[PDB]
Order: sequence, then C-alpha cells, then structure tokens
Amino acid sequence: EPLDESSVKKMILTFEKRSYKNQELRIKFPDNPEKFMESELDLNDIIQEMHVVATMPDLYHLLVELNAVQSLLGLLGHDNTDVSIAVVDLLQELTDIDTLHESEEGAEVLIDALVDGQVVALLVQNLERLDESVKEEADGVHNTLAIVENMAEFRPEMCTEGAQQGLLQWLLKRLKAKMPFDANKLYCSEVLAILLQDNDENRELLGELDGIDVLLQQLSVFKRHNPSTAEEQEMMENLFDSLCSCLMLSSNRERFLKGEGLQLMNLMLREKKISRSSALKVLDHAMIGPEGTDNCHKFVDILGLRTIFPLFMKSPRKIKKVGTTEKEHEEHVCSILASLLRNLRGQQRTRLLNKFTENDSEKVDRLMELHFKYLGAMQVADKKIEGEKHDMVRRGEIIDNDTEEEFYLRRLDAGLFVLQHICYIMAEICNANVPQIRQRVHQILNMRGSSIKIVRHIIKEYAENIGDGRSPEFRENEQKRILGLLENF
Amino acid sequence: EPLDESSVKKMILTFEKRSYKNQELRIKFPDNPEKFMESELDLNDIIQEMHVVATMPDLYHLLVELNAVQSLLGLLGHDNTDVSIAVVDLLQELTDIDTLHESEEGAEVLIDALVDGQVVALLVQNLERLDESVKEEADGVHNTLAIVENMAEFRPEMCTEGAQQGLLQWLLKRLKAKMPFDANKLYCSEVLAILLQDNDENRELLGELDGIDVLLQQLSVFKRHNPSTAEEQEMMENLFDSLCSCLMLSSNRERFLKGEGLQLMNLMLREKKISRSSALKVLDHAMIGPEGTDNCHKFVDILGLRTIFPLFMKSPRKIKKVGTTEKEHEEHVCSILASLLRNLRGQQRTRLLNKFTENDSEKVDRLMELHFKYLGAMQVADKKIEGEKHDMVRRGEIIDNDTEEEFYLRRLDAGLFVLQHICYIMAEICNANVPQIRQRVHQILNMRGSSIKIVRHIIKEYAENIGDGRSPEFRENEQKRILGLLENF
Repeated sequence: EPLDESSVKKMILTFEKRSYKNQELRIKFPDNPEKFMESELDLNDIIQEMHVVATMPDLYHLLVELNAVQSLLGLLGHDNTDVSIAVVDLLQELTDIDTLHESEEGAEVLIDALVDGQVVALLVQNLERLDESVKEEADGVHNTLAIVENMAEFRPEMCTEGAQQGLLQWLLKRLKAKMPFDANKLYCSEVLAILLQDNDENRELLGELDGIDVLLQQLSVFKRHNPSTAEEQEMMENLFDSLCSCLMLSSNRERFLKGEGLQLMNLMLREKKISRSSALKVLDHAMIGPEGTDNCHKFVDILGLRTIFPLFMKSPRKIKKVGTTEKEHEEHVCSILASLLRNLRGQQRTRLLNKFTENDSEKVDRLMELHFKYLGAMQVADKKIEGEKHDMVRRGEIIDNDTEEEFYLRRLDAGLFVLQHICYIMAEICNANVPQIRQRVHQILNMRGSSIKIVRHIIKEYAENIGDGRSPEFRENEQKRILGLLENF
Repeated sequence: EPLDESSVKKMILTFEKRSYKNQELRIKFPDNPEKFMESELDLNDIIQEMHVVATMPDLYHLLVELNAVQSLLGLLGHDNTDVSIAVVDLLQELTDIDTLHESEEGAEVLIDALVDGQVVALLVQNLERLDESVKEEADGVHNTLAIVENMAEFRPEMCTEGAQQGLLQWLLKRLKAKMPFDANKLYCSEVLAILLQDNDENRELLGELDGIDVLLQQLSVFKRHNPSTAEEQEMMENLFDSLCSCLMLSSNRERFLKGEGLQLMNLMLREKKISRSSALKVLDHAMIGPEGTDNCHKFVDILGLRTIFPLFMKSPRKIKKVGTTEKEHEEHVCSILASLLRNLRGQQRTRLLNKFTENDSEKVDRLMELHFKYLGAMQVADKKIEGEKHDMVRRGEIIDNDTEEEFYLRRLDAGLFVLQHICYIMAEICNANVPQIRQRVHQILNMRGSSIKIVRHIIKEYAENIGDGRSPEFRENEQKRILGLLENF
C-alpha cells in the first residue's frame, strides 16, 4: 500500500546520492577493466523503486524543483544502455499515468521540465545508440515512442520542437529499414502520424527529407495485394493517415507529383481491394484547392476519369468489414470532382465536361439523385436542431459557441460537406455554356419541389466559410469567384 | 599554476560536491526565509576558480566525460541569476580560448558536449530571465552573445540548431526594443549577421517572424541622417549585412517588397550620404535572378531608373573615408542592370531600353568605356597567372584546386564579376532589335582591337558557372538562354 507524504523526498535524495556515488566510481576505475557496474546496479534498482512514484497521487512538483528530472536525462546519456533503458522505461510510466486529470499540476510542471530539458533530442540520441534488437534494446525503443505518444497526446503544442530534434529523421530511417516488420515499426507510424497530425512545420520537414517518397514506397508494396496480418493493415492505414496529412501542406503537392503518386493511388483503385478506400482519400487530398492544379491535370492525363466516374455512378459494398462506407466514399468522390471542376482548364477540362454530357448526361441524372438524397437528410437534421434551439429557450439554456459546434457535427454527420460539393459541382457545370446540362439540372429541380434558391443558400454557406482559413485575400478572392457562378446559374 | 596535471580533475570533483551540497541545502531550508546564501557563494567561487581551466593546456576531455558540462547547464537554470551569470561568464572564457587551435581535440570534445546539451536553448532561457539591466545582468547578456560568436565562429554548422532554439527570436526582440542603444544592441546585430551569414534555414526563419520588417524600420531611422557615433554606424552596417543575407533567400524577396524596401533603399540613394553605399548593395540583392522579377518591376515603377543610371554614368568618390569605392561600387550598379535586363518584360522593359538610346546612346558609350577598363585589368591579371602556371611546372608544383581558388580571387579582384555583367548587359542590349545600340557596340569594338569573340569567351564563362547553383534544371535551362543571346549578337 502506498501512502507517503514526501517519502518520495527520501527517494529523490537517495537517487541523487546514488547517482553521485556512481559518477565518482566512474571516475575512479574508469579504464577498460571494470569495477563500476556493481555501483550501476545499485543505482538503477533505485530508479526502479522510484518507478512507483507515478502511482502516488502525483505531487510531481517535487521531481522538477529538486532536479530529479534534470539528473535523469544525463542518465539518458550514460555508457551502459541498461541505465538508459531503465530511465526511458521509468519515464514511460510517469507519463502514461499523468493523463489522468489528477495532478495536472505536477504534469504541467513535470511536462514543462522535460520539454525545457530537450527530452526528445536526448531521447533520440539514446535511440540512436540502441542498435541491434536486443529484446531489451527493442523494448527500449518502444518505450521511447511511448513517451512521445503520451507527451504528444497531453500537450500537443510540444510536437514541433520534437520534430526539429531529429525524431522525424529517425522515424523515417526506421520505416525505410529493410528489417522484417514487427510491432516497433508499427508503432513508429502511429507516432509519425501523431507528429504530423495537425502540424504544418512537421509537414514542411517530412517533405524536405524525401519523406513522401518513403511513404509512397512503403505503401507501394501493398499495391497489388492486402496486408498479410490485420496488424500490418493497421500500419498501412497509419502510412496513409500520415501521407494525407502531408498533402494538406501545399508544397508536398509538388513532391507528391514527382513521386508517381497518382499512378499508385490510381493503380490501388483499379485493383479494387482493400487499400482502395484509402487511396481515394489521398487522391482527393492531392487535388483539393489551387496547389492541386498540376495534379488535377496529371490525373486526367492518366485516364483518371475512367477510374473516378464509375465510383461516382455506383458505390459499394453494403458493406465491407473494414469500414469506408456510404457518405464517406461519396464525399471523397464528389470533393475530387469539385476540385477538378474548379481547377481544370484547357484540354483536360473539356474531357471532364464531356463525361457530364454522356449517355444523355446520365451523370447529371446521378448528381441530382445524390443531391436530393443528401438534402432530405440535411433538411430533417436541421428540423431537429431548430427544435432544440426553441427547447433551449424555454429551458433558458443559451446557445453559445460550444452548442453551435455540437450542432455543426450533426450537419456534417448528415453529409453537409458532400451536399455543398454537389451543389458547387452542379453550379460549376451550369456555367460551362452547355445547354443540355443546365436544362436538365433545372428540368429535374422543378420535377419536383426543389427551388434553385434552396441551392443558392447552400452555396452562400459553402462560400462564407469557404477557405478556412487561407489568406483573407485568398479567402475573399475565392468567395467572390464562387458567388460569381451564382449569377449565370 | 605553471604546471598542472589533472589537478583540474580535483577541481571538477570539488565542483560536483559543491553543486551537490547546494542542491540538498536548497531542499533543506527552501521556504521564503533564506539560509542557503552562504552555500551558493562557496560553490560559485569554485566555479570561478575553474575559470582558470581554460588557460591550462586543454584536456577538455576531462570536463565532458566527468559531467562538468552537463551539471553546468542546470546551474544555468538556477533561481539566483548570480550563479547563472557566473556560468555564462565561465563559459565565455572557455569558448574564447577555444578560438585558439591547440585543443582541436579539446574543443572538439567540449563543443560537441555543448551542442548535444542544447546549450543555446538553456542559454536563451537564461537570457529571457535576465531583463532589467543590472550592470551584471547586462554583462551577462553580452557574454551570452559572446558564447554564440565563439561557438558559431568555430563550428559554424552549429547555427541552425541555435536559431531553432529561439535565440534568433530573442535577438529580433532586442533590436526592436525601444530602449536607447548601447553596446549590447550593437552586439546583437553582429550575432544576427553571423546567424544568417551562409545559412538558408535561418533566413527562412528570420523572414517567417516579420523580421525583414524589423530590419527595415531599424534602418529607416538612419534614412535621412547619419549615425551619431561611429559605433552605431558599425551597427547600421551590421543591419544591412543581415538584410542582404536574407535577400539571398528567395522567399524573403516578396516580404522585402511588402516592406517599402525599394522605396526606402531608393530614398537612401536620393539623399546621398552615408548609407547610400549599402542601400545600393541591397537593391542589387533584391533584384538578382528570377525571384527578383517583381522587385525589378516595382523598381522601375518608382522611377528607380532616374536613380540608377546617373550612378551608372558617373561614380564617386575618389574617395570616401568609409570605403565603397571603385570596382566595389561599380559591380553593384551593373549587376542591377544585368538583373533588370534579364528580368524586365513589358512596359518597364521598354523604358530601360530607351535609357540606352538616349543622348545618342551615351549610355552605350559609357558601357564600352567600362568594358575596356575592366578587360585591360583582366588581361593583365590573366598574363600574370599564365606565367605563374608555367613557373609552377619548372618548380614541379602541381596546379590543384587550392591553387585555382587563389587564381580565381585574383580575377575577381581585377573585376571579373563586373566584367561579366557588362558583357551580359552589352549582349542583352544587342538582342533587342534596336539597330543603334548594336551598331555602336560594334562600331566601338572595331575601334579598336577587341574582337566580338573575345566577349563571347566571357559569356561562355559567365554561362558555364552561371547560377552556381539553383538546380541542374534551372542551371541548364538558364545556361541555354544566356548562350541563345550569343547567336543574334
């Protein structure tokens, strides 16, 4: 049973004295013959006892102010890895626990100490030192990643400093490594993902290291045939999540292209199991917005229109065990088109438009089948929200920002994003000067019920939020464009 | 003191027991009443004795393996600044001696230790803490800068890591600070320059922090009137060196343009004393190569042609005490034209060309005056080398790369760069289909001696080296262009 108030103070003092004793025995007998280690074994056992400090109702403030933390890092830079491994292992169990809202006060103080101590850089050096997949050595790398999962997860803002430290560079090394592929390699890609998850610096950085090439090659192997294990799948799927996150950064767009990025995602689509679902999520990303413009053309030049529209006309599977389903697939296809439409110009733009005047514009037919599907949902979803708003008056609950988020998620759940893109697409086709499509769009909207103005309201919403947020100059410049379509339509 | 063997080892051991007794007296009576004061002093005096470790024939290996270094950094993070200031101060002396050769091994061991220890980040944190201009507090910042001078100076590869640490951001803060401006401010700008000196990452970074806006406004104060002191001048001149180093990075170009950077440099040139000389070195930098292209138009749109061509036709000062003179001044004007001619297109390109068909092309006249001037020098310079080459056979000294560097610099000294830019300019004008200029250029080259082919040999040299080097695509695409001129010429 643990119930100690500053008993841990004794624990620290003991740790510090023990470490102190080792340093001077490290100086006394250093030359190649060895008497020191016995000294080492006594001190690491003290760290192991200290391990249980995390379990204690965390008054971590002790650890930092009293310099436990600082000392612990030089341990990370010690000659025998055993004491490094002990420190990392120790360091995992003090960060897994912290997540509990309790002692946010030591966590904040403990976490702060670690980032100022440049924990990742030291950790990375240690990682560098570990080499040979000694089962302890292997476990040590794992626990090193663990730290970063838990640190990252706790204070995410901390990520960028870590990337600079060369963690990213080390991660990319491990993934390229030709060694067979068990859990440690997996866990890299969980961390890689996390590293990039919402962070544009780490995307600038990954890209600057030929890292998109890495990702593509690591995905390339699974191009014709699925993951042998459902553990390796979870990794492939991590490799995507990281590749997509990189695409969101504009400069990776070029680098995606130089790598035969489209060729691959295309191939994965043509050979339709099982990484199909995800490759369509990359494609969409690689074309979205202006920076996508080269890729939008590149896509068409490689018969990307043969690949995509079939998926536009009919979606599967109802249902696959690994879940992509429904609106998820549609949103991806429809976003892909909305990109092509807004971006394409010249010869490839004309090919796109034919595809909309084909089999008597069967694809306009489709678009409208989709339109009404999603509209009905959005309508019904909006009614619910209208009620809750009234209900919120009577209660006297006040609609604030966090109520409006809750409300947003319901509209997205109803396929608001795909509804916008299929209005946008609808509208982009009607300003092409092909009377066929414009007539049909309309012919269908009278038949029945729906106003063309119901659609305009949906564009005006897509447009307001629009690019959120690129430069206002680009925000207000694009928003002009989009509303321009609305006149001729 | 004259002879000391590993006494320094005794010195380290005492330092460590000194830090240790203190940490535990920092834990004993921690609370607001103070009796550790006796303790802090004794350990700090010991650190001070170590100050004399530098003097000793350096076996700095003792300091790193025995963990002197590591411990010192926590001292840097201690609650009384006086112990921090002692640590910086000691560090400065150690690094300064390092400026000397003898401990290549020692520096090599010690420096590594410091950069692994993320010293700048710790140092920056310490700098943040010291705010108040206690003379000791002030002195500490200075010696903190000195570390970076000596560190940077020795192992220059170190800089990018340092910038990341946020030293750059602090420097930018100090420069913008509205306090009057003695030595520490001057020092900052010596360090800034060093930080950017040959390092593209720190230029991406400086720019990323609205830093070019800083620089420009700090230069804007001296726009109409000279620096009061000759110490402040040194700082203005530092502010330029940094601004120019940033401009070598292409992204900074747009940012410079968002700053009224042409307007200001242009003004400084209209009000001809004393920062004129450097303002002309900035313009040149802001226009060189494709990335300049917007600035090249902007320049013409603000009458930059009225400013520059006068300086083209006649130059000063024969000579100013602060020397820009002669070839130095000329290279810059001609580099600026070479840029405008390559870059300008449309309406502004025509104005430029008129300026060359003006007073019977007095400006072509001029160009050829310059041509022959610099050719004479080069010719003479080349003969010398030719001899030196033959003499290097009879000796049996083998011209190698360092001999060819030495040779190169003699050509630059004779004004190779300005010769190239006037041969390019001369050639760029002759492919504009104005028979006047072409005829004259030729009429002057017959009269006398010089072959048009002598010039071609100079383009082929300017072209081979060309952009050295942006990307072998850009390099070979440009080198194509430049030699394209050579046909119709």
